[PDB]
Amino acid sequence: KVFGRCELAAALKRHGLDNYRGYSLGNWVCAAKFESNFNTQATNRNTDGSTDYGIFQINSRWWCNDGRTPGSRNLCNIPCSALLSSDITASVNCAKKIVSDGNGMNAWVAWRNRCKGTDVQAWIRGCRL
Repeated sequence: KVFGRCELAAALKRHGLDNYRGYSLGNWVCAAKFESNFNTQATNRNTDGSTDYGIFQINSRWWCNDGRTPGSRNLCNIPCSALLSSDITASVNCAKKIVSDGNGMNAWVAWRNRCKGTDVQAWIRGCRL
């Protein structure tokens, strides 16, 4: 499913992401925009052979099992395909674990390079929340 900007913002808010670990809603919406363009079905293969899945492009090396990433860890205890569902609950629950990992949102390279330090509030501007 390809989410609309305000639609996603509202879904994330409902799932408790607004200010989770100190990160305002605009940060999560900005990260989703640049990581997957709001597409739940987005996947991208990495050079090390692992693959990124879903709206938040969660990596198979540590977070989910895809059955093809040798020696990976599956910290979120889910098959990576669950991360591509139109229901974002799995992606959200796993993102919460990742952001709590100590590195915060820097875990997402697109957030670090394109969202960090920018007017992220602009991403929820105009939305009925």
